[PDB]
Amino acid sequence: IDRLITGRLQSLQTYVTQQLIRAAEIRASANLAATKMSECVLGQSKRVD
Amino acid sequence: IDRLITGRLQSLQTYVTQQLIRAAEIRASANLAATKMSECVLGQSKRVD
Amino acid sequence: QCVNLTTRTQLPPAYTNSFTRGVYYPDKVFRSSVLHSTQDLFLPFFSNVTWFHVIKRFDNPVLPFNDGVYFASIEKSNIIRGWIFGTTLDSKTQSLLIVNNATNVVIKVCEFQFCNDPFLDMESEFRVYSSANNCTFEYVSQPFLNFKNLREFVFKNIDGYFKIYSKHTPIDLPQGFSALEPLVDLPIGINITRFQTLLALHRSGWTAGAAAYYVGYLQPRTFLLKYNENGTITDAVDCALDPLSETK
Amino acid sequence: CTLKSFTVEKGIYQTSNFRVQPTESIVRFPNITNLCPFDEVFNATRFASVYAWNRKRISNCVADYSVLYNLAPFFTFKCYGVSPTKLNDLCFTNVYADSFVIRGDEVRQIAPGQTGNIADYNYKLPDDFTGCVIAWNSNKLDSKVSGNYNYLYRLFRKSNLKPFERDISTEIYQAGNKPCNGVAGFNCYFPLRSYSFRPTYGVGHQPYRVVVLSFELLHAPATVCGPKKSTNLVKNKCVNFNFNGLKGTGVLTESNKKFLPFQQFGRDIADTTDAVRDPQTLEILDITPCSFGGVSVITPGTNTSNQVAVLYQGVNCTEVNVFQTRAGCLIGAEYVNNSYECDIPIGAGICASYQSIIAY
Amino acid sequence: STECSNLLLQYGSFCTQLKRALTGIAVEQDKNTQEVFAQVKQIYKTPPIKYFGGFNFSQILPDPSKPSKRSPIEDLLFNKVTKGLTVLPPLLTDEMIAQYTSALLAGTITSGWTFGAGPA
Ligand SMILES: *[C@@H]1O[C@H](CO)[C@@H](O[C@@H]2O[C@H](CO)[C@@H](O)[C@H](O)[C@H]2NC(C)=O)[C@H](O)[C@H]1NC(C)=O
Ligand SMILES: *[C@@H]1O[C@H](CO)[C@@H](O[C@@H]2O[C@H](CO)[C@@H](O)[C@H](O)[C@H]2NC(C)=O)[C@H](O)[C@H]1NC(C)=O
Ligand SMILES: *[C@@H]1O[C@H](CO)[C@@H](O)[C@H](O)[C@H]1NC(C)=O
Ligand SMILES: *[C@@H]1O[C@H](CO)[C@@H](O)[C@H](O)[C@H]1NC(C)=O
Ligand SMILES: *[C@@H]1O[C@H](CO)[C@@H](O)[C@H](O)[C@H]1NC(C)=O
Ligand SMILES: *[C@@H]1O[C@H](CO)[C@@H](O)[C@H](O)[C@H]1NC(C)=O
Ligand SMILES: *[C@@H]1O[C@H](CO)[C@@H](O)[C@H](O)[C@H]1NC(C)=O
Ligand SMILES: *[C@@H]1O[C@H](CO)[C@@H](O)[C@H](O)[C@H]1NC(C)=O
Ligand SMILES: *[C@@H]1O[C@H](CO)[C@@H](O)[C@H](O)[C@H]1NC(C)=O
Repeated sequence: IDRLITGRLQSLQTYVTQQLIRAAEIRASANLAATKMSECVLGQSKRVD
Repeated sequence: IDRLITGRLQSLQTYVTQQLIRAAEIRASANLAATKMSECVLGQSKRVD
Repeated sequence: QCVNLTTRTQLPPAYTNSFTRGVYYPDKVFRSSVLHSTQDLFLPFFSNVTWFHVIKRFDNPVLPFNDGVYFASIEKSNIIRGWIFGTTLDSKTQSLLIVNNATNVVIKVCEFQFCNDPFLDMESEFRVYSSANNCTFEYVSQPFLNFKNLREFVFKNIDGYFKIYSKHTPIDLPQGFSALEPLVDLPIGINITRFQTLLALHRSGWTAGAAAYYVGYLQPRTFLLKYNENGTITDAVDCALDPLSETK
Repeated sequence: CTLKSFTVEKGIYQTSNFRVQPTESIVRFPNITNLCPFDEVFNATRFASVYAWNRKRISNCVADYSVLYNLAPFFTFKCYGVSPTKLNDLCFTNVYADSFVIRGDEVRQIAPGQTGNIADYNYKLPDDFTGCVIAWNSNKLDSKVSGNYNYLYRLFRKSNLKPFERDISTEIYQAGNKPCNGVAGFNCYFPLRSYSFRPTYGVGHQPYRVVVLSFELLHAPATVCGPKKSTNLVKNKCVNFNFNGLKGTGVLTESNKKFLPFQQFGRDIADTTDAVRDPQTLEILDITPCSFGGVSVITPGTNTSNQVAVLYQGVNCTEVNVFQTRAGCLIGAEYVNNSYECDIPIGAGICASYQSIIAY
Repeated sequence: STECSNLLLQYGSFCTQLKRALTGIAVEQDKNTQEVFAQVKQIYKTPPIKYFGGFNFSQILPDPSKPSKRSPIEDLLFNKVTKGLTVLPPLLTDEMIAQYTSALLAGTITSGWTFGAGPA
C-alpha cells in the first residue's frame, strides 16, 4: 500500500503541477483577451496588428 | 532496480517541469518580441519606453 | 491399433499470407466504443502462414507448438476432427487429445501411446492411440464444428491454462476481418511443445476429401483493438507491422 | 478546523467530502451445479477390502464437504494438517478418496506416525499428510449371522509399505529358511486373512467403513473448489458486491448493454468496471459508483452571523431550505427570485448572500 | 480502503496542498472570465429598429428566435467546439457570457467608444 500510495500521490502531484502551468498560460491568454476587449472593442487602437 | 527507476523518473519529471516553466517564460518573451516587431518595426508607436 | 500409410505423394508444404486473420478477444471484458491496446500473444498481420492440402495428398506432419498456434481450416464435409498436443507424444509424458467424432466432442488428458500416423475413419474405425494408462482429466463439450466453411482456432498454453478460441465463417484464405470468440478455457497444467492434427479418411484403399488447413505461430506483440457499440471487435491494428499502423 | 482559525471570513470554503456508505453486502457466484461424486464414495453399497483399498480421484467438480461434517452417524472425523472449518475456503488440485473397511480397534491406526498390521501391511499414511479421515460404524450393512468373509487384511509382509502404496499380491509369505514353493506348509503362510464380521461383536470389533480424503495442490490450475454461497441480489442501493471474486462497492441498476456470451464484466472509457453480468441469472447490471461530493460551507463573517449553508457538489438533492442547483445540492439557503450582485459565488449563475442566507 | 487512508495520514498535508492549488486554479478561471467579459456594469440593449446606416449586424446581434439568445456566429462557435474527480461548473453560464457580449455589442454600436470611458 505504501508503494501504491507513493505512486498515486506522485501522479496526482504531477497532474496538479501541469494544471498550474496550464492555468498560468490560460491566465496570460485571458489577460491578453481582456486587453483586446478594452482596447479593440471599447475603443479604437493605434497599435499595429 | 525499482529504487533506480523511481529516482531517475523523478529526475526526468523534474527536468520536464523546469522545461515547461522555462517554455512559458520564453513564450512570454517571444510574445513581447512579436508585439515589438508589430508595433515598433511595422509602425510608429506612441507608447512611452 | 496403428496403420502405416505408404501411398503419399512427396511435396513441400506451401506458404501464403495471413492477411488480417488470427485476431481473438484478449479477455472476457466487455468494451463499448473504445480502442484498447493489448500486449498479448498475437499473430502478425500479413505473416507467412504454412499451407497444407488434403486432396493423393495426405498432410499430417507434427509441428512445434511454440508460444501459440493459429489454425485455419478451409473445410467442407468435416474431414478435420481434432488435434493432439504434448511434448514427446508417448506414454513417457502426458498428452492432450481433442477429438470430435460423429456424436460428441471429447477432450482427454492421458498418457497415450500414440500411433506414428493417427487418424479417424458411417464412421466406425478409430486409430489414434494404442493405449491410455494414466488419465488425469476428461471434459465433454458441445459440437464445435466449392469450399463452404472457414474454421479459425487459436490455441494458447499460458500459466497452465489452455485457451481455445474459435470462429466459424460461411465461405486461399479470404481477405477480411473476423474476431475469434473465446470458446474453451481448459485447466490442464501440462507442458506442450509439439502438436499434430487428426484427419478422417474416406473408404470405398482410402481416398482423401478436399480440404485445406493453415498453421501460424503467435508472437508477443501489441494490438490496437476497435470495439463497436455492441462490444464486437470489428478492426485491429498491428503496432509493429508498418509505420502507419505504429502511428495509429 | 479546516482553516485553522476561530474566525471565518465571508465566503465559500470547501471543507470535506460526502460519501454514501454501503448499506448491505452482496456476495454472488454461479449456480451450484455439476456436484462431485461423494455419494458414490460414501453411500456405496459395497466397499473394497483394506489390502485392495479403493482409490477414487476427484477432479473438475464442486466438492461440498459440509454434507460430511453435518451427518451424525459419521462419528470419527480426525483431520490432520488442515482445519475442518477452512476446508470450504481452501482449494486443492486433486482429491483422493481412499475407501476401505477395518475393525473398531484399528481405526486409530489410520493416522500419521502410527503402527500396526494396517499401517505396516495394508494402508500406510505419510507423516506430512494433508487431509482428513472419516470413519463410521457399519454393523447393519457389513455383518451377517453366518459371518461376512468378503473382507480381507494383509497380516504378513517381508517389509513395511510405503505411504499410499497398494499391495494386492497373493505370494506365499517366507517366514522360514526353506523355500515355500507356493505351498502353505510349515513356516509358510498365506499373507491375507479374513475379517469375519458378525452383528454381535463389541464396539472394538464391529466393522468400520473408513474413507480418507487426501488433498493435493499442484502446478495445474486448481479445479476442486467448495460450494460458493450466494447472497440474495439487492439493486438500486449503494452496496458492496463480490461478483466471481471481483470486489467493489456500487449501486446496481438494470443495464441496456448487449454482452456477448463469453463476456462477464464490462469496462468503461477509463477501463474501470462499469457493467457486470450476474453469474446466476444471465442479466446485465450497470454499476454506478456510490455518490461522491465535495462538501463546501457557505458562511458570512463570524462577526456578522454564525449561520451556514452546505453545498454538496455534483450531488442530487434526493440522495443526501433545500435547493437543487447545477453545482450541487444547497441546504440552508432559500432561493429568492430577485436578482442581486454576486456576494458569495456558488456556481452556474447562482450566488449566495446574507440579508438568513439567500441564494439567487 | 480505511487502512489505506490510515497509512495516507502519515504523509501529512499533501492532500491539502493539492486541494488548495486546485481551488486557486478554479477561482482563477472565474476571475479570468469576469475580467474578459464583465467590463461593463450597464447591460445595453439595441434599438428595436435595427437600421444603422446600411450596416447589417444580424450575424453578430442576438437571435430572438433561438432559446440561447445567441448570435448566428456565436451559435456556430458553440456548435463547432465539442473516482474522486469532479468538474465544477463555471460561475458565469453561457447565457450570461452571451448577455455580456450582447451588452458590449449594443454599447459599441449605439454609443461608439463613449460607453467604455464613461456614460454611453
Ligand atoms: C508405422 O511406422 C512407424 C515409423 O517407422 C513405426 O514406428 C516405429 O516402430 C518400430 C517398431 O519396431 C519402433 O522400434 C520405433 O521406435 C517406432 N518409431 C517411433 C518414432 O515410434 C510404427 O510402428 C509403424 N506402425 C506399425 C503398426 O508398425
Ligand atoms: C441583414 O443580413 C441578413 C443576413 O445576411 C439578411 O437576412 C437575409 O434576408 C434574405 C431576404 O430578406 C433571406 O433570403 C436570407 O435567408 C436572410 N438570411 C438570414 C441569415 O436570415 C437581412 O435581409 C439583412 N438586412 C436587414 C435589414 O436585416
Ligand atoms: C514464406 O516462407 C517460405 C519458406 O519458408 C519462403 O520461400 C517464402 O518466400 C515466404 N513468403 C514470403 C511472402 O516471403
Ligand atoms: C465418440 O467418442 C466417445 C468417447 O470415447 C464415445 O463414448 C462415443 O461412443 C463415440 N461415438 C461413436 C459413434 O462411437
Ligand atoms: C503411470 O502409469 C504407469 C504404468 O501404467 C504407473 O506405473 C505409474 O505409477 C503411473 N503414474 C502416475 C503418476 O499415475
Ligand atoms: C517443456 O518441454 C521442453 C522440451 O520437451 C523443455 O525444453 C521445456 O523447458 C519444458 N517446459 C516446462 C515448463 O517444463
Ligand atoms: C448493434 O446492435 C443493434 C441492435 O442491438 C443493431 O441495430 C446495430 O446495427 C448493431 N451495430 C453494429 C455495428 O452491428
Ligand atoms: C440457477 O438455478 C435457479 C434455481 O435456483 C434457476 O431458476 C436458474 O434458471 C438457474 N440458472 C442457470 C443459468 O442455470
Ligand atoms: C448419503 O445418505 C445420507 C442419508 O440421507 C445423506 O444425508 C447423504 O447426503 C448421502 N451422501 C453422502 C455423501 O453422505
